[PDB]
Amino acid sequence: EIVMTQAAPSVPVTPGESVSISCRSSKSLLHSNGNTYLYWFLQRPGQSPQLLIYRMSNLASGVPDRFSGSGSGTAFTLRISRVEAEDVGVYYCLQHLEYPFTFGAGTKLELKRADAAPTVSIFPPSSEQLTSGGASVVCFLNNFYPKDINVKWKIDGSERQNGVLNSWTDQDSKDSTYSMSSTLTLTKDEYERHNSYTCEATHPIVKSFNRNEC
Amino acid sequence: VQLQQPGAELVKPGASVKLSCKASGYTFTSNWINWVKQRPGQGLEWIGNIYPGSGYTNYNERFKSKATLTVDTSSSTAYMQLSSLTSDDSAVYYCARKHYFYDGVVYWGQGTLVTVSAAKTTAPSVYPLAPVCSSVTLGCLVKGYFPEPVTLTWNSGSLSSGVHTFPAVLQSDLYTLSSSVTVTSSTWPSQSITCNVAHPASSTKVDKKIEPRGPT
Repeated sequence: EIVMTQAAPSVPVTPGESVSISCRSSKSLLHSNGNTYLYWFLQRPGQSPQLLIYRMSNLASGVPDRFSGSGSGTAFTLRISRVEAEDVGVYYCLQHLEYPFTFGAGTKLELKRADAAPTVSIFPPSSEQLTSGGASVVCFLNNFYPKDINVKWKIDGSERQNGVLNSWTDQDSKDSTYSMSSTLTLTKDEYERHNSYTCEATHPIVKSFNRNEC
Repeated sequence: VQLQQPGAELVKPGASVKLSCKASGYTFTSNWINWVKQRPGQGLEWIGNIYPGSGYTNYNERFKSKATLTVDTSSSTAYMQLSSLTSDDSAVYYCARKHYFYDGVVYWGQGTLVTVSAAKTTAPSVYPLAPVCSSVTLGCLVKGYFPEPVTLTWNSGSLSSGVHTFPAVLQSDLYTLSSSVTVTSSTWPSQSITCNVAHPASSTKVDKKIEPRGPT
């Protein structure tokens, strides 16, 4: 098969500036008829791929003029001028010269912005859950930048490390921030044997509650 | 809209599954239907294509025998049968087709997430999360379901700007997902806010209204 290589896993860009994404093929994609059979797609998280450029330089329908494409027979470039927050996602090249069609590994576009501390909110178990014999305490660390962040839990003053599961969102398409959710799960009996629960975010911001304080 | 695919299929290892892709409109017999694989968090891989009017097929050698493409022109539906399934076959499978006249338009189905496992389907338990007893943040915990995915909304789609729905996490062979929504302090509890969760795999839909916590 024709091998498609995208050597950069990701590329950073400041909003308002231009960025170039590269791709190369193992064989020339220029056909005897004068056309070069290279395509570019964008895929946003949780969405199907969307066509951006066809036959190396033609702009697909519904795509803004900020996108353009160029290249030789084996080296191609997707250019995005005046980058917007909504442009976040993974960009893929594909060859349509011969079967089987093949895709490059994709390059993730990462937007830069000013540092932002997280907005933190903690949530005691719902009483409906306690009936199941389990108890999950949830803490949201929302809209922060950069992406790396740490979370620490404490029960009755002591750090607790076991029973914690974390999940992170992809970069926000409106404000270019990141978010994270951390969940500490204990048995109902253990939850009831303690009273102070604390969520600490170090990017330290602390949020806490006492179980019987209602 | 243009290509309709089911959200999920739960299949046992070693068994087979037939995936459907129903196309709208009149030109089903004149456009190639393509199939693409995408493992969770990974890249895209082209499986093969079929021309509905003639049944002619082009298969990527890597999928020979694993995938069989067919069509029913009488109901404008394309099918992909995947055989002798293994864990490496768990992935999202898309169908796609070019526009009859224009080369600059490609339509894609939403993708079907195939999960290969011996486990049974389990519906989620959905819990409303009100604040501890400016703005206010509320949450919704969707716990202990199998397989993925679930579709969660707030006020049936009327609240969306301040929402963060997180990737699900697998633990003890069941999935759990959480979502937060942040609004102005005068918005709630003054006005009703409800978490809506659908889990098609178990044919379930539940709505949970968020209520201020009480002395209970």
